[PDB]
Amino acid sequence: VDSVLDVVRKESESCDCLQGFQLTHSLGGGTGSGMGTLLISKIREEYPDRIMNTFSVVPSPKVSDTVVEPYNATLSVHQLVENTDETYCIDNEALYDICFRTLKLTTPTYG
Amino acid sequence: MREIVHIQAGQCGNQIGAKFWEVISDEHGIDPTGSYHGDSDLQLERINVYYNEAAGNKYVPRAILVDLEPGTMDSVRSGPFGQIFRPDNFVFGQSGAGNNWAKGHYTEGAELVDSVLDVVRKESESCDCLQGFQLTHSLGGGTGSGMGTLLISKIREEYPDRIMNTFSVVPSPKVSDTVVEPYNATLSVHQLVENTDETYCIDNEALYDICFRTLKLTTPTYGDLNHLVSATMSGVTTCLRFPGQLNADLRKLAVNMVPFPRLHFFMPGFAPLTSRGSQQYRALTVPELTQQMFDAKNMMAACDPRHGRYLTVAAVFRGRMSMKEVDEQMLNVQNKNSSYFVEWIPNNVKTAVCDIPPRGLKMSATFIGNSTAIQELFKRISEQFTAMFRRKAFLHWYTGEGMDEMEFTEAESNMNDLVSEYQQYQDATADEQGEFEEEGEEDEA
Amino acid sequence: MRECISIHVGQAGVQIGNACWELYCLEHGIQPDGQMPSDKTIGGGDDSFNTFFSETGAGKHVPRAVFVDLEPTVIDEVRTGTYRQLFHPEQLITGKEDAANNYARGHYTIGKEIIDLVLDRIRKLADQCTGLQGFLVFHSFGGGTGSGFTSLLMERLSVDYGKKSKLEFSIYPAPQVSTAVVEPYNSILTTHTTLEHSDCAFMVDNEAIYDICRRNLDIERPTYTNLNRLISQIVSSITASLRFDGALNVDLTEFQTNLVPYPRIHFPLATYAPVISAEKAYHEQLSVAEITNACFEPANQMVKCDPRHGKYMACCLLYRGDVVPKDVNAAIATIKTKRSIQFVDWCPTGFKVGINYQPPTVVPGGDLAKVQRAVCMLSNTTAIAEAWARLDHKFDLMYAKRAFVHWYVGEGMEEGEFSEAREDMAALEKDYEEVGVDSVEGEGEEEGEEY
Ligand SMILES: Nc1nc2c(ncn2[C@@H]2O[C@H](COP(=O)(O)OP(=O)(O)OP(=O)(O)O)[C@@H](O)[C@H]2O)c(=O)[nH]1
Ligand SMILES: Nc1nc2c(ncn2[C@@H]2O[C@H](COP(=O)(O)OP(=O)(O)O)[C@@H](O)[C@H]2O)c(=O)[nH]1
Ligand SMILES: Nc1nc2c(ncn2[C@@H]2O[C@H](COP(=O)(O)OP(=O)(O)O)[C@@H](O)[C@H]2O)c(=O)[nH]1
Ligand SMILES: [Mg+2]
Repeated sequence: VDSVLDVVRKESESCDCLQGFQLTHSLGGGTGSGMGTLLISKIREEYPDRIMNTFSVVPSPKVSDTVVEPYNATLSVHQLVENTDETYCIDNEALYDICFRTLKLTTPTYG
Repeated sequence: MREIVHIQAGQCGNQIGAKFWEVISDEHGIDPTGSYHGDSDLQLERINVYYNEAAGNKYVPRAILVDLEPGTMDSVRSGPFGQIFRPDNFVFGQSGAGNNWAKGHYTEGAELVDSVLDVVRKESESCDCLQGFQLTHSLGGGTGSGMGTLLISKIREEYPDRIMNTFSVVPSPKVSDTVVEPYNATLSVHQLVENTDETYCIDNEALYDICFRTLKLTTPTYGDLNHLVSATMSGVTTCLRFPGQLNADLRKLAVNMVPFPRLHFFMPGFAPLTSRGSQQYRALTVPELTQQMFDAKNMMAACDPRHGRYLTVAAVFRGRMSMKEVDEQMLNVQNKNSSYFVEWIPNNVKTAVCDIPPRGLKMSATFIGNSTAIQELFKRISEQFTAMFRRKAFLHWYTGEGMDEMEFTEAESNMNDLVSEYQQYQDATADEQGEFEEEGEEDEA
Repeated sequence: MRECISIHVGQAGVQIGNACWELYCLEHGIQPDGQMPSDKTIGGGDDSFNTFFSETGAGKHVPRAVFVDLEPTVIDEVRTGTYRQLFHPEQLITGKEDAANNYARGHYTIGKEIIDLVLDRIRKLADQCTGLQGFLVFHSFGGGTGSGFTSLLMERLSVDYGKKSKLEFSIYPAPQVSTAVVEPYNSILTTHTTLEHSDCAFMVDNEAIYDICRRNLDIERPTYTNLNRLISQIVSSITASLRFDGALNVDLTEFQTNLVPYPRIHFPLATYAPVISAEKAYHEQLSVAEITNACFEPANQMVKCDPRHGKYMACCLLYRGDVVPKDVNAAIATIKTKRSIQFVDWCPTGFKVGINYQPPTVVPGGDLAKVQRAVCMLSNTTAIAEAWARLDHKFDLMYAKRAFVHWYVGEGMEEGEFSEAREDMAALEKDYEEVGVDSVEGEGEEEGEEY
């Protein structure tokens, strides 16, 4: 994560007025969850008045893709709740149903 | 890559060896010239297991030939495959044991054994990857018996953890081939049992029955028998000498076959056995192999296994099997016959399956079984010994070769102990050694 | 990068490794003498499979494999077989005497004479992994070297490389079929030694795979070459995420993090599907639901206990080839909704799902089914506690009478070793019973009213 923070900095000295941070990641992931909440909680100490915003894959109600989802999600939400400004909850059980119902896609792919 | 040594002792121990070595020259491609002319690269790959590579496409066998008469030695060398046995690997006397087990063990065969041991050492220091020794012999004979045992007891002194395999003929059931059989066999046992890892109890009247019954020949001689047997000693060593779906080293069968340290006398068997006018008809299948090998009257041994229970059994196949059927026929024959099995040794089987069949034939299997029924033969020979010994019959001849009365009494006692044990393994239950108990009081003072 | 290293331990491990390492060449185009027959970037590129091979020369492949049994007869078959010119000649390793179907010969005598030659060649492979994941061992629990060397290798690896993924791949005891009189002892002296080491261990039985071949594939004659050439596809389906690209790929770590509630409860039982005869494959529909149904069918399991005798804790159900994440979600939601397909009361989340784009590919030399998609499943369940109960039965009849124990004594082994392994089985029996229970709370004793 320091080697990243250095690239994030090199990007931040490229921004004339740095708006802030968008993230895409997964809460049920390992790295998206754990190394992203590492990065979220470290940015905030370095970038105090900028916005830090997130588009998370979130666990779904019927199925699960990874067994440690509730641990990863709950360990995540602990950091996110006090080091971020927006949390867009994105859910594959809805994404799969919108693709099937509304777009009449018989076989919704991750594409 | 691993290497075997073999001992051909006495008349019988050597006559079987001469036909064993015929079978095992042919399996490795080798002409009676003592050179190869064979039919597979894989015959040569493991020609080392039996044979020494002598120069210029020359092989000699790892055979050492031991007697106190020169007679069969003249007949090996004027015999088929004679030229292959190197002269220094013949080591013999000119005076005999004269059937006397003790004149082998104490008098004459003892005066030869160190000069033997030289030939044994020459061979053992030249196969670095030495795995074990074999003997063929008579149990009831004076020579294969009386000398081959001290030789085994001095092999086991020099080669302490290597495998010791022993291919006995036994005494004859109803009438004797040699009168002193019950004393030769019983003296022999008290040398064997503390110095062998495997002992095989072949019955010549079972081979004579097998020949009239399954091969349906009225006139079987030693060549038919010495071939009928050699599939067991070929068999037991095939999964070492050729590749398989279960390869198996000699120790790999002993360590499955022997559950206790003296419980290593076996009933051998083989399939298939079929007459020349019916090989056209019986099916070449793994249920026919299995049910031919487990036929009570297919045993090459003095005993009916329906009289005992099987402690352990190995089964070596040869040829190209479904492994599913090898397993499914072991599963079936143990489900059909569970009451002939020691029930606190659940699943009594060891399989090995070599890909390489007997010559010019589709398939075979080799049985090595550990029934308790073997106690009937050592019962006989102890009750027989008792009837010679409580009278001093023949006993002058052996005490005449210096044996003390304690030597025959320790032997008989030793045999009797083996027999008493075999009863204690037979039909036994999974019992845990408790005794009758009763309730106390609750009226405390 | 993402390197794995396989060790093929004893006759079964070796016989399996010959099946596996036909297919690990064949998936990439790599020939039986390591050659890449056509290479779009000689000295780089894709070549996504440096995870399974180290490159030499002008783009010749050397595999990341090891072979060991103390029998020349089974290793020389590698050095004289169809693939002799693929492997590395100091990676076809022998010993001077084979292990007789026994433990102690491995662990205290003759395996203990070869372990430091093996650990050294493993150190040279390992140093050439820039991203070493860890190692897999392939064995039988019933094997001689299988029991005696795995144990002594994983006593060495787990403190040589430590946090690196420690895996086993094991032939697991048949219910009614047997090979050897001495299998119960070989199994139980290895669980004692080695269950303290593997992070996950993956399980199959020959009695089930014989069933698969006789039923599903409709083969009359399963040779071990017929059997093991199924198993190839199990590790090909586990290892795909490291060999090809996709949509939701699974490293060798994640099976551990997901299959294992507790670090004694890491023995999940495999199955793989679809499996059909060359008649059946033309009348089946073979959609993701219908595969996933056949994947939970009790007959279809690659360890022969019915999972219905148990309860499911966790599971991993990876998909390969023509597969769709919504279609998969649909089959998971279906097996989940059939609660009759039974999980533990406490289970919040029981699943691990994956998507790899490369299909299933078979071997030359059969009437075989070239399917477009497959699943590879591992089940964690109390149903293994039925076959522990069988090892509890087999052991105690032999060990009380002290049958065979002198063969283990005489090649370096304590009596207390057997006793303390069966002690561990007395624990394991209960380690699996304290899970199958429902999460309800309370303690002690009462006989009166509160109300
Ligand atoms: N699936 C399968 N199991 C096998 C195969 N070969 C043998 N087995 C099994 O593995 C075990 C036999 O291996 P062993 O003969 O003990 O081989 P080992 O481990 O090298 O022991 P030693 O050879 O005595 O060193 C039994 O439990 C068998 O059921 C094979 O290729 N496929
Ligand atoms: N919606 C969406 N989710 C995905 C995609 N690929 C993976 N995921 C999800 O993300 C999780 C996978 O975690 P992963 O990214 O492998 O862990 P990480 O690499 O350790 O951060 C599971 O919930 C998957 O369903 C994708 O392209 N789109
Ligand atoms: N099976 C078989 N038995 C034979 C053969 N020749 C002799 N025997 C038997 O061996 C016993 C004779 O013992 P022998 O070997 O002569 O005694 P030794 O030479 O003093 O040890 C008798 O039971 C004979 O029937 C043979 O080649 N084949
Ligand atoms: Mg071995």
